[PDB]
Amino acid sequence: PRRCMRHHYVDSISHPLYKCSSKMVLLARCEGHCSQASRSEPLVSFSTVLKQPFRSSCHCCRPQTSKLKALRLRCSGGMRLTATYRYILSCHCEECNS
Amino acid sequence: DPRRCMRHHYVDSISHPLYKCSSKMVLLARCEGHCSQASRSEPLVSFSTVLKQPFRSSCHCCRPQTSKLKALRLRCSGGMRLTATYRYILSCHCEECNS
Ligand SMILES: [Cl-]
Repeated sequence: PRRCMRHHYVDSISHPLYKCSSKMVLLARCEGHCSQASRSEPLVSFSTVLKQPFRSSCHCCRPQTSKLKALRLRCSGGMRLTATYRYILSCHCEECNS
Repeated sequence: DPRRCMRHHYVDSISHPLYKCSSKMVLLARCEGHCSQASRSEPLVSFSTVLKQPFRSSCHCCRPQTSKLKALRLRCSGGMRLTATYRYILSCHCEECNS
C-alpha cells in the first residue's frame, strides 16, 4: 500500500547556534508513493534551442493544508527565543513543479 | 521489468503550430515509469519571521539522463523552410524533483 499518507512523530526543537533547553513537540510529515507514473517527453521548438527541452509530469507527496505554530525556547542567558514551523494536517499527491 | 523508470519509443508527426507545412514523421523517445523511492515532505523550523518555504522535500521523478540534440527542416506553404529542434532521449533515470 504505502501511498501518500500523513504521519505523526515527535522531535525536540533546538537552536542550531545558541544553547537552549530542548523543547519536544508533536509534528507531522507527508510520506508515501503517489500512484501516477512520472514521465518526460521532448518539446519541439521552431524558435530556439530550448532552455528546457522537456515536458514532464511528476507527483510528489506533499502537505495539502497545514497550521502555523509558534514555539518559545528557554535559551541560556535568560533568553526567551521563538521558533515557527507548520503542523501538517493533510497530505496529497501534487505536481513536482506547479 | 516492473513498471519502473525506463525509455519508451514512439513515432511522432512534427508540424508547426501556426504555419501550414508538410509534416515529417520522426522517431522519438520519452521517459515514463514509477520510481521506487517514496516521496516525502517535512516541516522546517526557523527563528526568523516565518519561512517562505516551510518544508524540506524529497521526490524522485523519471527524467532524461542523457539525450542528443536533433534538427529537422520542414517544408512550408509559403515556400519557406522552417527548422525545428528537439532532444532525442538516450537514457532515463530517477532524479530529485528540485534539480
Ligand atoms: Cl536547411
